[PDB]
Amino acid sequence: PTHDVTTERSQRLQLRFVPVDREDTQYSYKTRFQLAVGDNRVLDMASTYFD
Amino acid sequence: GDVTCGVEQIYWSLPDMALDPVTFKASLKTSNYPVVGTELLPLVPRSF
Amino acid sequence: NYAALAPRQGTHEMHG
Repeated sequence: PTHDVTTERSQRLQLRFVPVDREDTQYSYKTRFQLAVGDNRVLDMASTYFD
Repeated sequence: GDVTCGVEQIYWSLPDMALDPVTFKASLKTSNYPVVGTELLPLVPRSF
Repeated sequence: NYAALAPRQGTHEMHG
């Protein structure tokens, strides 16, 4: 198919979100980050592995 | 002379049942939870 | 019609 299948409007395939903030006690490591799902793009969270 | 080094207050905080009050957000710190209520610290200096 | 998106050739998994 060649119609209405690809955005061709300059969006990334892989997105790396640095944590908004991070704290690290001597027992656990906690990170918080805000991920923004574009304006029209959609993802399933089978992706988004923690690196 | 207030021997209690200045009377303080305890911020009662409870993340689950109480809805977040106005202009509070749940942060990462185990202590910086949204505050549900407050009261004076029970350090009453009685004079003899 | 959604045939444009389809390529042109020309969930009960729960147990322990």
